[PDB]
Amino acid sequence: GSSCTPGATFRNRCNTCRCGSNGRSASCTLMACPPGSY
Repeated sequence: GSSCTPGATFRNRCNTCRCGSNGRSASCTLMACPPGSY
């Protein structure tokens, strides 16, 4: 599960990610995700 759809958004807990063109990396926000944030 070291993969995503290249160029697509996903949510990781409270943080929103965009999959890299290689689909083996994501640029994500770095917010802490305390209970009820997601």
